[PDB]
Amino acid sequence: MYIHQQQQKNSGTLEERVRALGDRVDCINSQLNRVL
Amino acid sequence: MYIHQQQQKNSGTLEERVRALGDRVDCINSQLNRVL
Repeated sequence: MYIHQQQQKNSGTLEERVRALGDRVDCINSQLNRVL
Repeated sequence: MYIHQQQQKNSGTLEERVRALGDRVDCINSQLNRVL
């Protein structure tokens, strides 16, 4: 439970949120290239 | 009015803006999967 809470704190940090955000928009760009 | 201003300050924080941003791009990915 402590390891899981630290992982939720690290994934809840702002830099990791922006990095996962960038991964999400890379997935959006990849799927839009698959549509195109 | 003080509760509303504190809610606008919390929603105006940078971490909550990035979290709502990630929710917006999750909605974009969901609607693009609905198009696909």
